[PDB]
Amino acid sequence: YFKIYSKHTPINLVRDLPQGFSALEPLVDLPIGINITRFQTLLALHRS
Amino acid sequence: LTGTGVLTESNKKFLPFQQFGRDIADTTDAVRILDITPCSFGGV
Ligand SMILES: *[C@@H]1O[C@H](CO)[C@@H](O[C@@H]2O[C@H](CO)[C@@H](O)[C@H](O)[C@H]2NC(C)=O)[C@H](O)[C@H]1NC(C)=O
Repeated sequence: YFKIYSKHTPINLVRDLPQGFSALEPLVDLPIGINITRFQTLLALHRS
Repeated sequence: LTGTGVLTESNKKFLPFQQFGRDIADTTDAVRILDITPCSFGGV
């Protein structure tokens, strides 16, 4: 099972790591069952 | 999950991902929201 747990928060800093404590509710539990060793991050850029 | 007890309207608020709810002693208290309160018993 691949469990993804998610949370959203409004923060008012510029460049820091927010303080405090927040619970992380379960968003989804995909029943996939695959082997994962390496992962990437997907970014959206801008063009003009 | 089988048991014996009284079904009662629950004022507590659950979550969409939560189905069961256990209080202290790890015993069944609420089941999906309905509270489980065992019927009266005691000594004589
Ligand atoms: C997921 O795949 C990786 C391959 O990159 C597995 O890692 C190898 O596992 C074998 C055993 O089957 C070892 O002999 C190799 O030395 C491992 N290589 C590395 C780079 O770690 C990994 O075992 C797989 N995981 C699962 C759960 O199947």
